[PDB]
Amino acid sequence: RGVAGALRDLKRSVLCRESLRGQAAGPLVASVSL
Amino acid sequence: RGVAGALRDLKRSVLCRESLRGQAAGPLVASVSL
Amino acid sequence: TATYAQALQSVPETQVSQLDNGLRVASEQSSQPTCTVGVWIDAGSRYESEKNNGAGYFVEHLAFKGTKNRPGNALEKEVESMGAHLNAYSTREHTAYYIKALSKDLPKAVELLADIVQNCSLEDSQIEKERDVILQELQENDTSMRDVVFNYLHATAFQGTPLAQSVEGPSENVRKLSRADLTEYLSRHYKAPRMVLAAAGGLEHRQLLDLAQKHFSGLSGTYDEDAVPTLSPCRFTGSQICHREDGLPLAHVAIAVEGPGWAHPDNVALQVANAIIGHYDCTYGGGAHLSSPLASIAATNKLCQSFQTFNICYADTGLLGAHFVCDHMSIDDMMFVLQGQWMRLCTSATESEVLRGKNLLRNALVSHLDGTTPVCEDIGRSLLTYGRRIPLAEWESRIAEVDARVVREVCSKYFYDQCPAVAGFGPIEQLPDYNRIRSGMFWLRF
Amino acid sequence: VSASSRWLEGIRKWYYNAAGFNKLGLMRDDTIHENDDVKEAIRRLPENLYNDRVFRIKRALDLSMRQQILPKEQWTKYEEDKSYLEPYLKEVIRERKEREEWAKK
Amino acid sequence: AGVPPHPQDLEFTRLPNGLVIASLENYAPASRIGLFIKAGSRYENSNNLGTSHLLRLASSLTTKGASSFKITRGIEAVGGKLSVTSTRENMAYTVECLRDDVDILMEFLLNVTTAPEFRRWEVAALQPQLRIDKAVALQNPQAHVIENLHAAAYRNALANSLYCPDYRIGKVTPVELHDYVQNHFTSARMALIGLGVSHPVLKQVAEQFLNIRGGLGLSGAKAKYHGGEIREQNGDSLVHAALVAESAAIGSAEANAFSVLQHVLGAGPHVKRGSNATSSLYQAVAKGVHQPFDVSAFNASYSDSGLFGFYTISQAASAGDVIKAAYNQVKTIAQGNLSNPDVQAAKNKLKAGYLMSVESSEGFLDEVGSQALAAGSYTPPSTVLQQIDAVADADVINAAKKFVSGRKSMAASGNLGHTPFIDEL
Amino acid sequence: EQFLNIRGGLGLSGAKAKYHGGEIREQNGDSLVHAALVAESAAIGSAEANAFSVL
Ligand SMILES: CCCCCC(=O)OC[C@H](COP(=O)([O-])OCCN)OC(=O)CCCCC
Repeated sequence: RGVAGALRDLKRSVLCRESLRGQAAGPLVASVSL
Repeated sequence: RGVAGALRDLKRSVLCRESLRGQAAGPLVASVSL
Repeated sequence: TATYAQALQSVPETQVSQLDNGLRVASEQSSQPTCTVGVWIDAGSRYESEKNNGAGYFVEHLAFKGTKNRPGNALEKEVESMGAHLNAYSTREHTAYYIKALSKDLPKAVELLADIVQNCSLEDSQIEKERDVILQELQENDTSMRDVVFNYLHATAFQGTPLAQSVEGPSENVRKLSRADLTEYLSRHYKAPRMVLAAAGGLEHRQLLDLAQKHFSGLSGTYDEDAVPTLSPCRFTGSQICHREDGLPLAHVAIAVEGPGWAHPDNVALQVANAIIGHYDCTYGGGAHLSSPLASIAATNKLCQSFQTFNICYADTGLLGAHFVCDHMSIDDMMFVLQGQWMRLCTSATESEVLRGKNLLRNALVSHLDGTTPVCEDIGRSLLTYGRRIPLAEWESRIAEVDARVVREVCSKYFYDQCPAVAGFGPIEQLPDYNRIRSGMFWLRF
Repeated sequence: VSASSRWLEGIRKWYYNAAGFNKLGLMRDDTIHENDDVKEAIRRLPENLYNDRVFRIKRALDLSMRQQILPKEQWTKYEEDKSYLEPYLKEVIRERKEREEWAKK
Repeated sequence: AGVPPHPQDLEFTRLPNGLVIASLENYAPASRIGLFIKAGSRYENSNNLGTSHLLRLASSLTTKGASSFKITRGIEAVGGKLSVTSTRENMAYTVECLRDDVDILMEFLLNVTTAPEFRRWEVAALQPQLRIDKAVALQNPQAHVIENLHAAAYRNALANSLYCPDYRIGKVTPVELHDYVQNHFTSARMALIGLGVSHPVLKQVAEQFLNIRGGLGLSGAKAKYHGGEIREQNGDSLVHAALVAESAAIGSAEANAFSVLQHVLGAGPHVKRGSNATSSLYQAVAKGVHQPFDVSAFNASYSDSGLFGFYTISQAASAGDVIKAAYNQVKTIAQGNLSNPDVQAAKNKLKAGYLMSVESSEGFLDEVGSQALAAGSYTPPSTVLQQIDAVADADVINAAKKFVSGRKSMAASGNLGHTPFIDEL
Repeated sequence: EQFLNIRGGLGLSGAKAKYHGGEIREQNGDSLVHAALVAESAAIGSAEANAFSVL
């Protein structure tokens, strides 16, 4: 499955401060497979 | 008819140097009508 | 030079020990410099009643917020300062708290898990803080159609039983849950015979069992009172729940039959059959040439954005089926092709595709147990469900036993002419009527 | 290479001129019957060969309406008949044969 | 007793043509083989943008040794996997299967990487997948912010996006794909990495098939940092913003200083729903901001440059307060306010995280492959921890100083009515 | 006087335009490069505006 990594259909909402932690980036990587 | 003025369907091609003169801008204006 | 069969023998045996208070202590040693350690508790929403539903999910919000010996920030600062990671989760049957840390930090890691599981503060000022936080999370989960449609599936499939309850609980119970409700939940369920201390990575089983005696000895075990919990069976109900909402751009559908449960040997053959049907996403590269006829047809005719099979296991029961998401005019075609593959495997499965399903499962099993945290989970969860660690060589024996006859018999036992539990959400005007869905569970030609 | 292979080629040129699709300006691959393999091969033709095929079929259908033919100067010469579609059709068939061989296992 | 076997050592070999083979026999039931290539998006130019994206999507098209049908059915038959991972510098073709089927998937891997035909009709049918792939990626607001962050920082060669520009979808030709493979998929730009495979067979495969002589040498097209800012007014609920300065190329000692500075400031949490006490950036913003937000140090190190800074998520009205608070928190470290216990806890998070990131075969193979192209060597973990310990407190401070005084690059998306420009910081 | 006597809901705004400078670049598939290079000159009606018009 396609992947986008950065941390080192309506998807969803992230409202509170607890669910926001970890969302800020930390270099993109694009993976593709079968 | 709608108008866009700046000089003071595939549209067409402008290739030669004679047809290019007047294309460079010289403040946009957007007009709309019935 | 080593063969695949020989590599299964090289995996170290999972050493298991048990304290005098019923706490099981299991480990799988390796040469890693890191490790994962945690406590798996046999608790979840299936044990909760309607009045205290969501209590376990509430405790998860409070487990890392302070202890008697480490109040407030003290726990986080110790974990963070040694570069470790602390996590937890809760299903309908299992609760888990585990740490990822260096191998040298094993004694401190176990010490923290003991202080967490036993000496949770549960400050009233903190409970009110987490009250609003869980409520926001409930609003967040409503936007995930996948989480919604699977809660609906449990709600309708196990209607009238504890398994219908969601883990988070209803919005009214999170608002009226008192501190006494939570302490009652902890003393009742967080008991040493119902917990498993699992570890995986670079560590000898001796120092884990010593640390188990050192920190978890002070825990009432092997006889609490005449208050023993016992999971009764949970009735499965063929039923349908349809949340019509034409404002959402894609429909979500989850359909399933009743599965046997954790300990049944039929789960291996069922997973082989599900692997044949497999799963699809619009980002896959294969498309039309994929082996699975459902995936090939779904990609060629663009019947969906994704689908996935599943075999969800609970004690003596489970949900076996598939979930997909598609445009509002593809719900019928997608249901037709899906059911046609259940019937095709029930009646006329062939030998080659069954070998593919066995090979997909072998690769899935070994790829998943790669890392200290997956293996630590497999240890903890297995000791609660299976009462033992099933070695990889045994899974290979049960997989190699499956052939086309096993799939036809096993699939017919659970699929053919059975009432499914259907859950729908989104623009589902074209979702077939339940009778038409029920008629798709048999073939008149057979 | 020998006098006998020129007689097999001689009757092939006879049958070619007897088939008479060269009288309408067509080529041999313009006349092929469109099955699924042939439809895929036509789909894979480059833009120039597709547009050339379309006009020759269009011109031949226009002649067939009038019950006319082209002047002899404009007939398709047997030596110049380009098998523009055979390499594409051979590959489409080869792929199908592979799919049909995997389906046997 | 229950103890594991004696773990083997990693074998490593450089061939005279520049190719690098590295293997480890871990006696696992599965095998994993990766071909790492210096062919990432940085080697595109303004005439063939997006060619490496479409190439990343074309791994199951027809090759000279295996049709598209055979590759899909052949790999799925053994339950295997074929993946293509791309960064701005590398493309990594990875293959996974049970160790009894290594030969089959090796043959597919070589065909995909060394004999693609890029058939005109197959490529045309694949063009719309660029739109689907890019759309799935760009629904994370982080993806477009970091695309624009690199577009703003560099004049060339890292401004290039990981995803194909919209105007190029459908315009990438089979000639451009052939030229991209001939130019970049060469011996001196490649590394063949393997797990659960012996070193002789990889070295044998490397000498039989991976001896492609350079069509384009190791390019001296150095990334030129320029700085600037790209702002995207949209209808997202939250403002994403990244503020960055040029830091250091990977492998240098100055890079390790920025990695320690990343963990002094805070980069990702350690506790589920934790207040993040040891993150000085998070605590600094939480002082003057009581709304929901997130903040994290950003560290991106490349072959010839680097970007260090921080990334913020906040309400649209708090965007300036969050950014200025975070930026001021970096200044106090550049002014010298940095204890020794603070640096040691950062080294523990860094050293621990590095070891954890190579527990799995997936993370170990990616590390060995990246080291082979970046360094031409394999540095074991104990040497990596040694290099982390050699970072001095003054090195962490001077890295903060380089950020504060450096020409900035900024990317932001959201309602930007209260998001400052660079000169307003 | 009969119809256009609408009293101010918002006064003559003092939200002055703030020149900042910068650059926006659009890589596309046009055949020719269009480019405009500009600096802050003068507000209309001032004598300095007439100088730029002559320039
Ligand atoms: C000579 C015998 C012909 C048999 C055809 C037949 O019975 O049609 C199918 C349905 C019931 O099957 P289903 O609709 O559940 O489909 C099952 C899908 N697996 O039966 C009816 O109710 C239809 C009424 C026919 C009136 C003439």
